[PDB]
Amino acid sequence: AAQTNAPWGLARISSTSPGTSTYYYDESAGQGSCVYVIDTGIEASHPEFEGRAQMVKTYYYSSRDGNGHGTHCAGTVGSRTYGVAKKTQLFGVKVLDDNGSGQYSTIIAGMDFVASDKNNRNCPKGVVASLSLGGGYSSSVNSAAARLQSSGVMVAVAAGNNNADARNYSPASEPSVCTVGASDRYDRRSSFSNYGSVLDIFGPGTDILSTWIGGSTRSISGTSMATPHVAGLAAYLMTLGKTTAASACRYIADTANKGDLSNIPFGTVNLLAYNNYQA
Repeated sequence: AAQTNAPWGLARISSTSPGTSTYYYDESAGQGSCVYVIDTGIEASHPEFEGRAQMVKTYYYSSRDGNGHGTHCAGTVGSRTYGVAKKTQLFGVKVLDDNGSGQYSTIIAGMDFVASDKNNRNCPKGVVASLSLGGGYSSSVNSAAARLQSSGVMVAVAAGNNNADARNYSPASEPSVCTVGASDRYDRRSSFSNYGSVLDIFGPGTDILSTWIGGSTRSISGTSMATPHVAGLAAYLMTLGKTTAASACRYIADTANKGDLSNIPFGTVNLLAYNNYQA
């Protein structure tokens, strides 16, 4: 399948070259997979989600996304226009308040929630969790991410936006999950992207158009935007049967575009997520 005039990041993940605008992908489109977006919530009524999104958990007075961040990330995973995996099922877990903040204890609870809650959902092709959040190093936060991954969920986490070594941030620094840095449309490391040996992969993160609250759209930047590209890619590849939750991060690294990014610090992987789709 081909989506013309796609957001640059979708085009990038199906291309061996920057500078194109059509997204190419197998029509299975992540059908039968599920992606949990652990964030500020999801505006599930947005026409872009086509009834495939739902809130399953909140730790606050509402499950609605009063911020937009979680809706934007969910849109990059799986919205019809802005999403990588256009037929996946999206489940929202609101661990961040409407200012985008959350306590680590709440975030940990939300990760353990997903590890159990997947047993209440139908995801025959597999389960992914997208965590566009983080703060300073916490062994307890890393352990929660490691548990979620061990339970059979492909965990993708943002590297962080400090232009610093991600070893000092959590859950970015957890070795067993997939830690995602950000790139721009010219294949440069995004100016804010964290780096370091704990990163596994880069995805598009600068000037990413996606869904927003109020039934709207907007373009924003962050490792928060790169992470759902990788989460959606994992769901798509799991639906194709090419990999599993336990092996998807390694598979994505194996099949990435290699050595094509600029301003990658020595010791950080130079790998850009790629779907390897041949029409």
